[PDB]
Amino acid sequence: RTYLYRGRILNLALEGRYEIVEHKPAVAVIALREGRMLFVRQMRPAVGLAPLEIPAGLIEPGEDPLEAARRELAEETGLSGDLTYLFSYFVSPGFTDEKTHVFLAENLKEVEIEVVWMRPEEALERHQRGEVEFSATGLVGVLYYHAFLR
Amino acid sequence: RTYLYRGRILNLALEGRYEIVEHKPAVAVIALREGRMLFVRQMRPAVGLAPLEIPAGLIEPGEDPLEAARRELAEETGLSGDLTYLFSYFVSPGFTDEKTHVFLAENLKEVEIEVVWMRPEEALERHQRGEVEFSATGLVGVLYYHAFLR
Ligand SMILES: [Zn+2]
Ligand SMILES: [Zn+2]
Repeated sequence: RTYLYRGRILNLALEGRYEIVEHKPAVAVIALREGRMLFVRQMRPAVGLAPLEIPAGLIEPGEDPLEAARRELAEETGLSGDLTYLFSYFVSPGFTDEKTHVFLAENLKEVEIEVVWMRPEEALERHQRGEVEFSATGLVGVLYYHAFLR
Repeated sequence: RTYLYRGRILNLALEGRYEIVEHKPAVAVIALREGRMLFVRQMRPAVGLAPLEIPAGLIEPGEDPLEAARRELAEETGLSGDLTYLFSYFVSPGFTDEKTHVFLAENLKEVEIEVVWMRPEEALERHQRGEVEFSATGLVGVLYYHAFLR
């Protein structure tokens, strides 16, 4: 376990042959209101475009997943709600340890980059047409809706 | 765009303030047979455990997504089938450009690490019980099944 770089949101290490990127865990929030899912978009320099995502962010020190979810929902959309843990996933276990905890948000109330309310069916249609790209969180949100929220 | 490392499956660069990990695009294959989904597990040093995933891999030079999907299905499970493109997603746009192309595989036939045939309902139940972890591809497979394959 030799480190080649220790940055702000990630560290680059090596375990003999495997290249490993240590990354802070994250959260994502699925929220549906009047048939529209709460998507967000922001410039993502790593990909050069703004994919359709859902409120999400890194868990801060001292924070647990639930608290981070509450914070990201409020900071990115100015909303609060009743949160329920759904499931988790490793974004790409072949090279990074980033783990994402997904929550469902209900009974949204306004308490205070781009907020994109859109029907999941439309988000899927646009993607299939090549009009918009998805982040893992965005796709998970869309599939979750089609599977359990209709 | 300054590079700090150029490795085998990834490069670590910087765009002023943003730390960016360039990564080859990948593919994942969703396959259902007699109610069981085709999951695979392998030791993942980056996470220290073996999450439930679906056949997947990096696209090789000269290969397009469809061809890579065919290859990974055959190399990891020894199967071939009729493939259909479903959708794509960026695993974690906040720091990497890894894009995953997801395919559906039907009419599987045997042509030649661990193959785990399991009902998606059971995979979800086990995860909720904390018995197994999911990779993004595994979760996408499970949600896709619940949404469109029942
Ligand atoms: Zn944030
Ligand atoms: Zn492979």
